[PDB]
Amino acid sequence: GCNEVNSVNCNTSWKIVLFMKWSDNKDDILKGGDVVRLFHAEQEKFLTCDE
Amino acid sequence: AGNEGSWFYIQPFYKLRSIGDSVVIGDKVVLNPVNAGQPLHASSHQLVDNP
Repeated sequence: GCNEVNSVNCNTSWKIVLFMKWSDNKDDILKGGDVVRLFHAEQEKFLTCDE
Repeated sequence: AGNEGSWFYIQPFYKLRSIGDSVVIGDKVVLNPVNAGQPLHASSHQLVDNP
């Protein structure tokens, strides 16, 4: 299933909720909605998984 | 005496935590002589008056 939405006559509900703020968005922070690379690891290493 | 050798080694290392910041409590690389002066003993070397 892979429809979409535009133009033609049809009523529809929408919208979202709690995602990002004026507070968090700038900057670095922990960009929770858009976190990047997995690693704890400081053993000269930044481990992250692979198959 | 507060003389030449004390003076400390410029004082961080490990990995966590680069020079140019505040360390409060942790564990650290301590003094060098200006005369070089680090690294340092851990030793297994003592005499009879004490264990």
